Amino acid sequence: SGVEGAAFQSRLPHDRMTSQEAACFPDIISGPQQTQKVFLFIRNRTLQLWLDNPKIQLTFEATLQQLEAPYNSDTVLVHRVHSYLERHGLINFGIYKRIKPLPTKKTGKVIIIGSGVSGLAAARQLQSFGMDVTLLEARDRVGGRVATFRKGNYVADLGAMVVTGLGGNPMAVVSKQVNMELAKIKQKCPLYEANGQAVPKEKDEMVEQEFNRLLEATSYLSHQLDFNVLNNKPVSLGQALEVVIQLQEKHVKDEQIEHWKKIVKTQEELKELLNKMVNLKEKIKELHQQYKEASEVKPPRDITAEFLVKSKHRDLTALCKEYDELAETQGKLEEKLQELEANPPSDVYLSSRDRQILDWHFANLEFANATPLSTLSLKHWDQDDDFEFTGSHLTVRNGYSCVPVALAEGLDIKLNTAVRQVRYTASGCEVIAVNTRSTSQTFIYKCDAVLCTLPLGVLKQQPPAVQFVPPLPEWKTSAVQRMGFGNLNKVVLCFDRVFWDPSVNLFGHVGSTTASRGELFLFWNLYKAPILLALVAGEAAGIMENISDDVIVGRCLAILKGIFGSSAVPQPKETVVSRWRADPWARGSYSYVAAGSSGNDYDLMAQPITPGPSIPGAPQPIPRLFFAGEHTIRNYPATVHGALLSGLREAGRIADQFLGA
Amino acid sequence: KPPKGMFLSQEDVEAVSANATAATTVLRQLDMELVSVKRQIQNIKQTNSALKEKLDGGIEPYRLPEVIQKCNARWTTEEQLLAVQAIRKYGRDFQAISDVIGNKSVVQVKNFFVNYRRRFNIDEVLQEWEA
Ligand SMILES: Cc1cc2nc3c(=O)[nH]c(=O)nc-3n(C[C@H](O)[C@H](O)[C@H](O)COP(=O)(O)OP(=O)(O)OC[C@H]3O[C@@H](n4cnc5c(N)ncnc54)[C@H](O)[C@@H]3O)c2cc1C
Ligand SMILES: Cc1ccc(-c2ncc(OCC3CCNCC3)cc2-c2ccc(C#N)cc2)cc1
Repeated sequence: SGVEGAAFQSRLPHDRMTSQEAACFPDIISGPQQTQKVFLFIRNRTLQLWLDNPKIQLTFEATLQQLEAPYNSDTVLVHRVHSYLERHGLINFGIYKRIKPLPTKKTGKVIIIGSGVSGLAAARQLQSFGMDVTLLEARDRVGGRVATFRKGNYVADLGAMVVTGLGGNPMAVVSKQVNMELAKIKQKCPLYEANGQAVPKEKDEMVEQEFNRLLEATSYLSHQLDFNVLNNKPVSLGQALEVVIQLQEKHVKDEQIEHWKKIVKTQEELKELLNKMVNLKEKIKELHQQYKEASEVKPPRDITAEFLVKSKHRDLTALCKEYDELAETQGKLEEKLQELEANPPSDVYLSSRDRQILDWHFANLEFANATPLSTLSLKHWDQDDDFEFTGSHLTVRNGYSCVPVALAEGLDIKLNTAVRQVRYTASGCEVIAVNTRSTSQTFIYKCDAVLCTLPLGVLKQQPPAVQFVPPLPEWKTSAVQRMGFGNLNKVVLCFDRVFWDPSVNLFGHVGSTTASRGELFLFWNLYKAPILLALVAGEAAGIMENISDDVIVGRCLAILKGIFGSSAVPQPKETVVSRWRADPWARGSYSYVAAGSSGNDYDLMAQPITPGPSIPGAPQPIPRLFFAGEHTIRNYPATVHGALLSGLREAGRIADQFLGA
Repeated sequence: KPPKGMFLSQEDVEAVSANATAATTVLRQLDMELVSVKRQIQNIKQTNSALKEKLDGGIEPYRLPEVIQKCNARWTTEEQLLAVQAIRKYGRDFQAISDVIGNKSVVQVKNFFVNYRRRFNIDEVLQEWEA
């Protein structure tokens, strides 16, 4: 349906009110089931009208005229719903034309640290809501971890690059507003081993499926066998995979021992049979000689002598019958041995060539999770997976910077302003910052409220890059230490001519050792001008940063020349190498559910901080220090959309505080 | 509920994770158990290969030709005397005795038992067999 789809695109159940809706409409959720449906239809239909055209502000007046009877009869109900959606950023968010020009009477002062997407989105909302908002950005540009390299015809994102489906993604709304150009990714990914020859089909698939099996194996290991703690430390996805593999190697050896033990069992029966036949043959040989001697007492003989011949003859053919039976038994034993000698179970679980291609799939996983698998929480690493968007993953062909730039239009941003100290008290807040170009120039910003979108890497820093006065409470810092902030990097290679396969967007480089598996493991074609990106993941990420650009581009051209031939790989006209862990305004790439952590930690991060009373005995102050950013959104971490949502969230929360709901 | 061809017993997991060096000890132990089974095979193959060489020749130099004798119901003084000696040697074995005489069915022989029981001291003869 279309009304139902609007709910799904708003990441909302269509036939049920949410906890957040319960909070604002508790008369209705505790009320009769009929009014619940009316509420629900108004909510879904308002979402639909906004979604059906996100380039214009959807006003309450507009919404009411568009409702049919009887839903437009309780106008106060419609008005509550419309304001609810507006406040929480479900409608009229991103970049739209305003019908009502913004009122000049601004209320409240908010200082926003960082103009990443989380910071930018919050700012735009707070401005929409009529507050005074100023952003402080340490870098000389907007966008934070969304960072597009541009030089001549060449365009290539050093930061975010993928929209992980449009079904339920707010970036689907944004992209209608910003008219950015999205493009699908062809799934075919030929892997070339270090020799530069490709991996044949039989083996690429045999291993990818084995990799997928080993994953599910750890999940069973996790959920069904309660194997989440080992020697008082939390088990990691890495250790689980290692244990799973060892168990497959164990079981392969088990099958061999069972199989060769069927052979000794049968050979030993044969040994006993042969012994019976050899002792029977000697007994027969002796008996025949006796019959021969008795048979040569030529007649006429008396009856005992006749008995002896006839007797021996009987005894002899009896034993020959026994022997013939034993040798028919020997036939059917000797062929059971030819049977087992021809169905020997699998020789090895994985070969060194195999285990290397396996390592490639691990690197691929290490890449999209931006951390070594030894660090992912076995129990909780995939928890954000229940909220995958639907539809194809897309890339931004024209450069993802188009979004944060468009978002910054009309906002008051102070670039080259590194915050050093955040002071929050009962009466308000002071943010101290310096000019990054000239750190002797000091700036004091007084404000009602501070919204912090500092990267989790930055909060993690020791010694601190930003000091909080007073210090963040333990429950917040401890979550900061617990969570994982990871790392990936790219090498942009700009050539003048395409030498790769144009109908192929991905191909891989298989590392020769488990350790080197993340080192330049994937090559990515996706832009109009001839550009290959080269990805670095896992334990390789951190190590590659202490290597010079020229050497890295050497390792790249070396790998490529192995695949396409020395005669076909020209020198790049322009190159760029990201080093995200060393970027002091990032201190890594994005968060990851570290072992020993959980998604509850992501919630702790979003909890605002409330100072204590200036004067003692004074009423409970209001919260003053707020937090957004991809590390603050449980169900959608480590993405642009998660950041955007987190900013939308805090803006709603701050407005509810300082303007009233 | 493990995936197909994955092998994950609660027992084996604890046996591999109980110790820092446990998995390599579990796996190298199985290795040194498979090596000893394989040489046990080799030993038996060669012991057997030696026995098969002794059986070269079958029993064919020793099989007699199978004479058929049309069964007759008339008991000769000769055939009677064979029957006693057959009882002396073979006991209650009606098949063997039928074979030794050559022309008396198993039934005729069992009949011979009670028929001539009194006259040939067939009770006494069966006692002598049990020596
Ligand atoms: C290499 C890479 C690739 C990615 N690819 C994708 C992708 O394909 N798809 C996806 O959905 N997500 C992707 N992400 C994640 C996504 O880019 C981030 O989660 C999100 O964009 C971060 O936004 P944020 O607003 O929370 O923080 P940031 O954008 O990091 O913004 C925080 C801002 O604070 C500034 N700052 C730091 N210290 C100070 C200070 N002392 N004073 C003032 N300002 C300061 C920083 O300079 C920055 O502008 C990627 C991330 C990385 C690193
Ligand atoms: C060819 C290809 C395409 C898509 C992905 C991918 N899929 C999914 C993703 O989910 C986000 C994760 C956040 C952490 N918890 C798990 C989900 C991210 C990524 C991704 C994309 C680009 C970059 C870069 N540079 C890094 C990661 C990778 C490779």
